[PDB]
Amino acid sequence: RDKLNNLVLFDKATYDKLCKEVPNYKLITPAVVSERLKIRGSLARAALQELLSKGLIKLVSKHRAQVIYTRNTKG
Amino acid sequence: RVQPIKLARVTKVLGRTGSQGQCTQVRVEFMDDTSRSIIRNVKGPVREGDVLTLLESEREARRL
Amino acid sequence: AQRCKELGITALHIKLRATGGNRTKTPGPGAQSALRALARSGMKIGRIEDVTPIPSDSTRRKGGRRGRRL
Amino acid sequence: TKKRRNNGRAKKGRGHVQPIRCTNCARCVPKDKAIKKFVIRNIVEAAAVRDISEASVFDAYVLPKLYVKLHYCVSCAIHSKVVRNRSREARKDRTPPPRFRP
Amino acid sequence: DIKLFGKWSTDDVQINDISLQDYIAVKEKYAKYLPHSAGRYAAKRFRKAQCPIVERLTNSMMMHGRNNGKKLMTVRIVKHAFEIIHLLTGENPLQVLVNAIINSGPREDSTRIGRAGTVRRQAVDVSPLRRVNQAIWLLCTGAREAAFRNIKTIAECLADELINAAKGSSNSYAIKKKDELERVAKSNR
RNA sequence: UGGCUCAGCGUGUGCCUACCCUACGCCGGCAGGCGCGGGUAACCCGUUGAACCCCAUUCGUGAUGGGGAUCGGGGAUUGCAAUUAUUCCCCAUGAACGAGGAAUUCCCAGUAAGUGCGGGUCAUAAGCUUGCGUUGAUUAAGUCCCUGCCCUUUGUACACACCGCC
Ligand SMILES: [Mg+2]
Ligand SMILES: [Mg+2]
Ligand SMILES: [Mg+2]
Ligand SMILES: [Zn+2]
Repeated sequence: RDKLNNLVLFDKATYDKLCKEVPNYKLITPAVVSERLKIRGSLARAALQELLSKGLIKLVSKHRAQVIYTRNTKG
Repeated sequence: RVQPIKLARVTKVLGRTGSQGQCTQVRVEFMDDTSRSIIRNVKGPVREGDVLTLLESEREARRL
Repeated sequence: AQRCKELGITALHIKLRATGGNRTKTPGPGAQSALRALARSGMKIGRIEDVTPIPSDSTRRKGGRRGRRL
Repeated sequence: TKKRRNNGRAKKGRGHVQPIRCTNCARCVPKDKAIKKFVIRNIVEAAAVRDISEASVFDAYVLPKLYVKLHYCVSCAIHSKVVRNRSREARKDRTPPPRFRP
Repeated sequence: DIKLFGKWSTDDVQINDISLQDYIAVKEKYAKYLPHSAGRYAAKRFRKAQCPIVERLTNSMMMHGRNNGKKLMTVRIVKHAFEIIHLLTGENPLQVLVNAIINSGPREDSTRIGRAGTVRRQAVDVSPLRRVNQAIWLLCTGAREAAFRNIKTIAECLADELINAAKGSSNSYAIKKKDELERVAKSNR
């Protein structure tokens, strides 16, 4: 607990983790992915809307402060 | 061995206590046994008829 | 109440006693609570008697003739 | 100034009254000067009667009382508020305060 | 039926204890479209009961100076958070709120003026009305403190505070201080 | 950063006394400048297009795009005079400061607080004060515990009155 030194740009070891396990749990937001994958958070907002364009993640709120996404429905 | 948490219903308000008004003292009847009734000092706003939790049966009873 | 129940006792004859002698004859606040809890814990109460030492005339009371100044 | 014609004590035809001890602070006070209480209190609380009556083996069990005779110096009597300083006119009467029975 | 925030019908939620049934305002009489009303709730004693509890949380969520009048921001954070807890639990957000409120309000405390051992002297059980008021304040402070210097926003931090309070895992600041108050009261019996 | 979108007090050309409030057009990036005007005022400024807030962008838990202290250079306005920088603008530096000990202030409903706008001061001007408006709560409907106040009783060796006397 001194400094986050988060990931401004992706690498292969984390990009695949984004592609396989991020769109699997109920609540995905740029804050949650930033703290979980230790990415910056600006990269989190960009990558989340990239997965929005790919269509595997559904958006609900779309606010300037609190933009909220979710996994696809299963079943 | 251990007395469980219960509830009691306020019947009448007796008056403030604690020499600050931080506590009010009211009489509570027992919902489990209506004949059983004690007097308890409580904090926060209390009016007539409300039911509140009581973690222990008998602690204190004094007349002001 | 627990020890008496596990030893086979169901009723009690309470014998109150204050400090006695030339000292205080009023039992403290623990008299009411202990007596009340014995009956409420599921035990019977019979005869209650006082064994507080009440002298005819005792010795000199500790404190001095000017009392305990406070 | 002679405050009380009674001189604060009941000694009228005597010359000396044997002392007692204050039940609170253990101060030697003359017997006729110390304020005397005689309290006939219930041996149980005013709210513990109902609980004992359930556990009493005798259905018609009379409730024993407590007989305590208290003696107080005027220091302990005033400190415990059992007596109070009264006005010049109100000092003279000797009637006990009302019992507030009803 | 009233569709608070446009959804989350209030007819399925219920209070699992009668001591707080008559002081929480999730009922149909106090079922409101939006948690925003200037109904003069401080005019008289015993009038904050009929004030809707969703509005009560909105009132208590603005503090610490920078946020003392802004209610549009507070309502939008509550709107985000209730949708978030719905997405994370799958039940009514109001049922999460009632579970959190009951499980956060400390049932005992201590307060005296004389000599005190550790904090206070004599143990006194609290009122149901003080139970709710302390519950909402403890939840708001828990969300604010967790969100003060981290990347998680107010809506998310308020969400996990009420979610951990609804279950009970000694991670909610509201239930953490609740247990501390109960233990202190037990010692000061 | 861009867009959206709502106030109310009140002032405005002067005896001496010189010093008004400003719509619009054009020039400049800005502070500013030049000409047409209006208003001695519910007539004009002015539907006072205020701020906050709201809606989108970027930032992403680091003394960072927080903060703007200190300091260099340059340009205007007011005044006769701007250095010890009057005020304002632009480009430069980016200091402490991560919620602050003992203590202590104020406060009960359109209240605190956030937030701007008029007046007074003024040739130049507000971090001051006096009023106005927007958003708007938590707790409390009690007590004499602390700090005090009133009435009665009481004691006093006090009367410059307990910060007394001795
Ligand atoms: Mg004394
Ligand atoms: Mg005298
Ligand atoms: Mg003699
Ligand atoms: Zn004595």
